[PDB]
Parts: sequence; C-alpha cells; structure tokens
Amino acid sequence: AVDTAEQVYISSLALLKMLKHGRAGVPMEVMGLMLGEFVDDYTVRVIDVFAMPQSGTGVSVEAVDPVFQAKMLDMLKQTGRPEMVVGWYHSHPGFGCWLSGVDINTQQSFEALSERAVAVVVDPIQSVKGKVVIDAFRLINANMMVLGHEPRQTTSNLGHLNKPSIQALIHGLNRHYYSITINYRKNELEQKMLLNLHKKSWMEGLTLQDYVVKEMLELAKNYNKAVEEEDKMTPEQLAIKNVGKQDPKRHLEEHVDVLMTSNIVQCLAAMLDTVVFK
Amino acid sequence: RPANHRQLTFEEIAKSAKITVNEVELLVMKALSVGLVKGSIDEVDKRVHMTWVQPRVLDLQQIKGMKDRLEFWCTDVKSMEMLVEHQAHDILT
Amino acid sequence: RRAAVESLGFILFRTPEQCPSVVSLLSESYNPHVRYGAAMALGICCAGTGNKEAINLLEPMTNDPVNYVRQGALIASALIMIQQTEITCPKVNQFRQLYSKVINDKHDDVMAKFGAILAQGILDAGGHNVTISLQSRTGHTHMPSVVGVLVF
Amino acid sequence: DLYSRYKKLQQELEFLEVQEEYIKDEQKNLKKEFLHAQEEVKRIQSIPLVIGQFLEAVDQNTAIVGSTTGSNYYVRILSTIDRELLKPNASVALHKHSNALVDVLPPEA
Amino acid sequence: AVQKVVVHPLVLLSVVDHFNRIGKVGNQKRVVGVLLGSWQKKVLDVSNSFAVPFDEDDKDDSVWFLDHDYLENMYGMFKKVNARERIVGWYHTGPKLHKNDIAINELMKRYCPNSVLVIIDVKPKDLGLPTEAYISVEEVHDDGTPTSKTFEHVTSEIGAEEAEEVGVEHLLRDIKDTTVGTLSQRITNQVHGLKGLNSKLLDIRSYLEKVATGKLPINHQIIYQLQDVFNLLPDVSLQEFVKAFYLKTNDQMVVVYLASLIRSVVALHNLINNKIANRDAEKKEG
Amino acid sequence: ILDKKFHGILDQGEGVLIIFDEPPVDKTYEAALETIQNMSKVVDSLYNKAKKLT
Amino acid sequence: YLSKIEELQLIVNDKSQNLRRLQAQRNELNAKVRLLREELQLLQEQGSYVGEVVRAMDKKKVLVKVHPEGKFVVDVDKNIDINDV
Ligand SMILES: [Zn+2]
Repeated sequence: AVDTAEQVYISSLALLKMLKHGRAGVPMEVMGLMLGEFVDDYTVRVIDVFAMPQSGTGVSVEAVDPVFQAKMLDMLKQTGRPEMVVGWYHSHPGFGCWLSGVDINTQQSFEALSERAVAVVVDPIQSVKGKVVIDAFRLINANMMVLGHEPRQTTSNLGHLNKPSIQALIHGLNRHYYSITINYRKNELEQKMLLNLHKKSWMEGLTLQDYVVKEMLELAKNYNKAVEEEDKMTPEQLAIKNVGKQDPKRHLEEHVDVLMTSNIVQCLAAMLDTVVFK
Repeated sequence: RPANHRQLTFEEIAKSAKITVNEVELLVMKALSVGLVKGSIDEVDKRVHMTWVQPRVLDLQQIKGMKDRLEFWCTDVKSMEMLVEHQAHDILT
Repeated sequence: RRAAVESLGFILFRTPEQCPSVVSLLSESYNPHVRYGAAMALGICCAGTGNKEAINLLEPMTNDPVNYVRQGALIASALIMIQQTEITCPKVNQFRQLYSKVINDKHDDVMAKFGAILAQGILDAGGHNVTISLQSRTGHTHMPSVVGVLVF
Repeated sequence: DLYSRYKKLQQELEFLEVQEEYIKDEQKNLKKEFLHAQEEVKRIQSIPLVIGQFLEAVDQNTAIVGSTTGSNYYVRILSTIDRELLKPNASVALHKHSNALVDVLPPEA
Repeated sequence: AVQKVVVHPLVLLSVVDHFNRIGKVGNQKRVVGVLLGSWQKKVLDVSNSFAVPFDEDDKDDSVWFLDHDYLENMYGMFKKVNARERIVGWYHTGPKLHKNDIAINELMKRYCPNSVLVIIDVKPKDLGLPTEAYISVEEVHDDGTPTSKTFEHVTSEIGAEEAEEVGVEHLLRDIKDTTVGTLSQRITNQVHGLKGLNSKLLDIRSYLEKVATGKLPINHQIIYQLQDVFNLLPDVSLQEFVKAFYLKTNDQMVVVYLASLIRSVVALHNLINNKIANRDAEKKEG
Repeated sequence: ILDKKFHGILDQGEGVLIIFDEPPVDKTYEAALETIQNMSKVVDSLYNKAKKLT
Repeated sequence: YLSKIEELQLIVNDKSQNLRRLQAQRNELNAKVRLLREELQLLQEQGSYVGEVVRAMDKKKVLVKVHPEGKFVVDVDKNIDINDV
C-alpha cells in the first residue's frame, strides 16, 4: 500500500541478548529470532529477544524448529506475556555489515509467515561502550517497481538514515532492500542504574574503598624529575633567532596536567588523616 | 583503664598481677609469646606497650564509650565532612 | 536544543540586530539540530534587516556538509531575502540563480534541493507584493506571522 | 534621549553578559569532548595487530604497506606515530579492518 | 566455597524486564527468579538468568510455586544453546527476608550445594552497591535445635565483560572518567564519611535500641568484639595522637615540601609558556 | 673521615657510628639546574621583548 | 548632574564584551580541533589494494594485475587520465 518511515524501538534486553548471543556466537554466525508487537506500519517496539540453538550446517530457516518455538514459548506463555515472533537475526561478529544470502534464504520465509519481518545484521567489534554497530533492513517487493521509489512522509529520519553515507554492500544491494530506522527508546531506569554501576563498578573503587597515596608519590617524584628534565632540554632550542621560517615539527611539550592532577591527589590524600580522622 | 596512658608504670602490674617488681619481664615476654597482645614493651623503664586485645563489655551495656566516642566521632567526622563540603562547596563547580 | 535555537527570533524580533553576534558560533555546532536551528534563527530573526551579515554567515551554512541543513539554509535564504528587495542586498539574483544551480541540476542533493524552488516562491510571494509581518505599524504582532511560522 | 539610551545600553550589556556564559559553558564542555576524543579514539590499540612492512608515503600520513600476507596495500597512518621511526622501514604493526599503521615492532637486532 | 562473584548487569535488566512483565499487571508485586551461573572458579560468574512464574502467600508464608518444565527443560534448552552456563542460585525482590526463604533454600541446595540467592532492589538510588549474595551453611546454634540453615552473607561484587555497554553508555553520554581531583573523590568522601557514620548511627541507635528493648547483642558477642576492632583507637579526651605528633609532622613534611618545590616548578611551567605565547601572538598586529 | 669518607659522621656518644645519607634527592638538584637555564632563556627572550616594542 | 556621566562609566561594562568576543574566538579554535578529531573515521576504513597495470585498453578502462593474483580489467576514478596511466 502506502509507505511511511518505519521505526524500530528496541528493548534494551534485545541489545544485551544480541551482544551476548553473538559474543558466544564466536565466529560461527549464529541465528536467533525476534519476538515483538504489531503497533502500526511506521513503528515497531520489540519487547523480547531470546536465544536460538546453534546449528552447524548452514544458517537457515530450516534450522528454525517450530516445535522448539512451541515448547519454549509454551513455557513462556504463563511466564510474563507472549507475543508474535516478528523477525530474526544472524551474525557477522568480526566485520561490520553486509546484506547476506541468509537474508534471501529466510527473509521471504518470514515475510510469508510474519509481516514486518526485519532482517538484523550485527557486530560487536567496533567499540565497547559508544556505538550502534547492529544493522537492520527489510526486503522490497519486485512489484512496486512501477512506482518511483521516492515517497517518504517524514524525511527527517531518512535525512538521518541516509545521512551516515551508506557504506559498501548495502547500496551494492539497494535493490531487494529498503532501510529502516533503529533508535534506542526511553530506557532511563536502566540507564541511570548502569551509569551508577559503571562509575561504581567499571571505574574501580566502590567509594568506601578508596578513602597509592605514598608509593605513588615516590614513583611520581621519579616522574616529576624524569619528565621535568625533558621539559627542560627541549625549549632551549626554541626560535631564539629572528627567522621567518614556518615549518614546525609538533611535540607539544608542556607536561602540566600530570603534575597538576597528580599533586591535587597527593595533597588531598595527604589530607586523609585530618579528613577521615576528626 | 581509660586509655591514652598505654606507655606506663609497673607497680600496678606488680600489684594487680600478684607478682613482684622483678618478675614482670617474664610476665610481659611470656604474655607476648601467648598471643593475646603483640606490642613490644618499652623494657628500659618497665613501660608497657600494647596492641589488639579481647573485650569484656563497657559501661554496663556499653552506654558511655559508645555514646561519647562513637557518636562523638560520628558527629566529628560527619560535621567536619560537612566542613569539607563547606570549603569544597563549589569546587565541584 | 533545536527548539531552543528556534525560540530566539520568536522572543527577540523587536531587536533583530544582535542575532549574528550571538548565533555565530552556534552555526558551528556538532549536530544537524543546532546548525539547522541556527540557520533558522538568523532567518526568523533578521527578516526586515538589510543586514547581509546574516547572508554572509548563511553562505557557509548553504555550503554545509549536512544535507538538510543545506535545505534549511536555502529556506533561511528565503527568510532573509523577504522583507528585502533586490537592491537591499546584491545577492538576491545570485540566490535565484543559486537555487537554479542546485535544483536544475540532478547531481546535487535532492533533499537539499527541495528548498530551492519553494524558497523562490517565498521570494516571489505575489511577486514581492506580499511578505511576512511580525511587526505592524501598530506594534500588534500578527498571529500567522508568529503561530503559523513556529508551526512551519 | 538620555533616559532611553541609558536604558538600553544596560539592556544590551546584560544581554551580552548572558551571552558570554553560553560560550564559557561550551569551553568547559569541549575540553571534556576533546579528552573523550583523545582516549576513545586512542582505544585503536592492539586489537591483535599483524606484522607487515612499510614502503612508501605519498605525503604525510598516507602509507603504502607490504604485509606478511605478501601483498602491498595503500592506507593512511595515524596522527600519533613519530615520522623518524620508519626511516627506511620497520617491523610494523597494522590493524585488520582499518588495516592502518599503528606501531613499530622491536627489530630483530 | 562461595566468597566473591563476577556479575554482569544483563542479569539486572533480566530482573527489570520481568519487573515490566509483572508491574503493570501487579497482583503479587514481586520478581523472584533463577540465577544461572557459569561456575568457573571459586569466584562465581553469571551471564544468564530467568524469572520463574511464581507467587508467595503471606499466611503461613511457605506457599510458593516454581514451574518445573520452565525449570527443567528450559534449562535444558539453555544447556543445549550454552552448556557453559549452568545453575548457581536464584534471586528475588522484597529485601525484607522471610520464612519461605529457607524453604526455597532447601530446594536450591539440592540443585547446587554451595548455592547463593540474590536480594535485589528495583530502584537503587543507593550510596551505592548493587544486589545481594548469601551463603547457606549450618552452624546450627548454641540452642540445640534440629538443623538451622540460617543465611550467611557472601560479600557481593561486580565484574565486567567485553562489549556489553556499546549502546547504553552511548545513550547516557554523561560519562566522565578523568576528573579525580575535584569531584570523583569528594563524592566518596561524602559517601563513606556521612553514609558510614550514619550506618554507625544506626549501629549506636539500633544497639542502644537493643539496650532499651531488643536483642542486646549477647551470644553474638562478635558485635562488640568487632567494635573493639574499631576501638583500636580510643581517643581519650586529648584525642591521643600526641605520639603521632611528630609522625604527622613528618607526614606533613614530605608532601608539603613536594607541594612547595613542585608547585613552584608548576608555576615555572605555566607562566613562561603563557607569557611567551601571549606576547608573540598579541604583538603580532597584522 | 677528614680526607676520604664513607660518610661516617663523628657519633661520639651513641655506640654505632651510624653511616647514613640519602644520595637520591636530585629532583631538587635537577629543578635547580632547570631554573638556572630556564631564565637564561627568559633573559635572552627579554631582548626581543624590550626591543621589538620601543 | 548625576544622570549625564554614568553612561560613560558603562564602558567598564564593555571590557567584558572584548573578553567575551575573544573567548568566543577561543571556542572557535577548539571547534576545528574537535573537527580534526572527528575526521578520523577516514582512518578507520580499509584503504586499498596495489595493482599491476599491464596496459590500458579502449573505452575508458584499464587492466590491473593484483599482487599474487590474476589480471583484472577494472574501471577508473574521475580524477585520473589514461594518458597518465
Ligand atoms: Zn551473518
């Protein structure tokens, strides 16, 4: 029918299960499923993503056992709330992305079975805390080729989705595909608590247990002599003449902030007796 | 004894210990070898030095030590932590 | 943030003659939001000005790397050039042929050339007969020229 | 006009003193942003780097690099490495996807 | 046995999502679930958990329901997709312990001998630490009853794993690692001082409440026995570190001479670069 | 003790003749050696500073 | 005659303006420092392959032999002439 920009709200559990399931899916490109809710055409929130067992033949739709689904989701029937399987995912866990043939194996199968049927491409490599490395698309019919493929009613998100200058094989396969927007929805109760448990765990010291104070200053006066003489030897050879030559080699000597922050640490940790004591 | 006297005399040892003035060195060195206290005694003047020890309760249900040291220390480091905050008021900025 | 750099001409159009000096580095932010709202801020702010500093600063905004800020910068060029005639600033026909450059070629950005002819129409509203009016002779501001443009 | 000029000089002053505070805050912000730039880019470290060879630099930081896969490539190198460590050559450290020059291995000696 | 763990917040969102399952439909208002654990070392490790459909009634407070197909063959499907992950314990909400805890302890020990349950919170705005860990041993008592399976506590902690914050820390954006010297330690100062001496105010308050009407900690005499470990320092009426008089003098000595010398050299860094760079780029008028 | 040394200061009334010193203190030495030439640089720059103005 | 010369005194005010303008310039400095650091995604890409061009042929293409591999008739970029190949 008519087309309007589809939005993938993700559950953050889905983000965790993708990273974990592809992390365990070490090179061997695992398959799993997507289990969600039909809200409309132009959005989808996924609420649950669980695991599918490893098959060593070939990443296929024929490895999807439907009675495995029946039994697993049967256990999940009274457990919380079940919904429709709305898709699937495969993995390319070392390199970024491309539009696989596994897509054109199972995508026609799950667009026969389900309606939205979103393909999902994943990688864990490109960062550890600050990127969106997963990728997702959807197969286009051949029958819409009479229509020119340029309507879109809200072109901010296609002005944000075309905007990253799509990389290699996606627009190697612009045909048989059309892209889809994946934001991270409002997950603030988890966001604040992982912020807490990141600068409370993933940065050392559980704050009762920081207040190294002295042997670090033995090593730091080693620093504040060894760094110092090299801070001395160099700017003797600055432009002490009247030359108009303009070609620098750049080394940016300065060494200030090490001294500064380390010795603020040294003074306020020498404070620890008069601070924690009385 | 209500400490801040830990390096001390010997006649209270030779009085409460029902021992003599001479036999306090056997006393302290054998008591260090036992293992209930581990402080090396200032032996030149028979001056005691002590460490970790095993308690038998304080004032009748631990009123006085608990209050005047524990809560006094509570408001000490608590209020001077508020003073740390007071001078460190906007150094977080 | 985009709404914050959109409210500026909405609250300060009685004095449009400060907006360049205050949205200058705002035009060089990190996101499409503040850059886009910056172009729109100089647009909805300096409407009746014969400023041309706003034009000169929209020049690297209409040659920006982000696509729809080039779109919105064509639209901001429409915003500056109305309540302005040809001789108020010599780049009016330059922007007419510049719209023509960007839209009548195919190889430029489609999303960023959408604004060009719509901006020509803004520029030839009645053939410069009609134009926008935030400020009357009475001083009574006009509800389309506040409400409709903020929704717009 | 000494009631209205003296009115509005104050007004434009208080305006610009507000407007200073924006850029004061952004100067507070962007130093943190540049530090995040520094370390979160310099996590480009030894993801298990491969040994190769260095042949040509067309200019500053754009290499032509041989590998122990044998072939020769054409990448760029970082803004970090000193330019007098590759002076005919080095045992070089290369990334995999980015495949760029990272480090100089210790020579055989 | 169990001493310390390695726990990754995938279990935490696996608590919060079943909290989303039973929150809006809230009738028994509790998230109780099973903690799968990749038991590797004496240090424990978790990368998976699931929440059982479960209730717990108040009257006689020992009525409770697992789902042993969801407990056995779901675990079997999990063992097929991951045999490294196996059972190690469970978890629940409602941090007030109760009487059914020992019953699900009786059943959790037959799956794993050194099992450990997890008291959670659904909204930690804490000091803080995350969720809890126990250890179930039998010490019976000084009382002579049949076997007392009283919950002893394992000191809980948190580990880490590669590539598990990729979008989340990207979404928060408020990450500030290198700023220790203004804020990151004064937070700890406020925290351990105020929050430790107010837990100590709960100590004096709770134990003086035991003085008034309570246990009055006899027969757990480790309470005041360990307040003696506090009472390493008695601080009697002159605060008694006049033997540390010269020692604190010699401590102030080193760092303040470092301060004087080093910060004079820090001035010698700052001023010369500032003056030369400014005078050059200022007198270049064009 | 006079001509040669092993840095034994005359400790007449102790009973050890304690032989002690801390030879690495040379952070302070090295900073002094810095200052001596740092302001040789500054004084050499002062010619430019008081020359190119007036 | 108080309300004449206060206006003049409002140029002490204007000293904040110069400092404002110049720290705005200071921010403008870091703006392309951060843009230089944002540029580094181009470093994060797979660069290229070497190739032995034996000889070009008609109709705006060349031949390329890759370093261990066979020969490959390939296409050119917009920036290069076969007169220079
Ligand atoms: Zn794949």
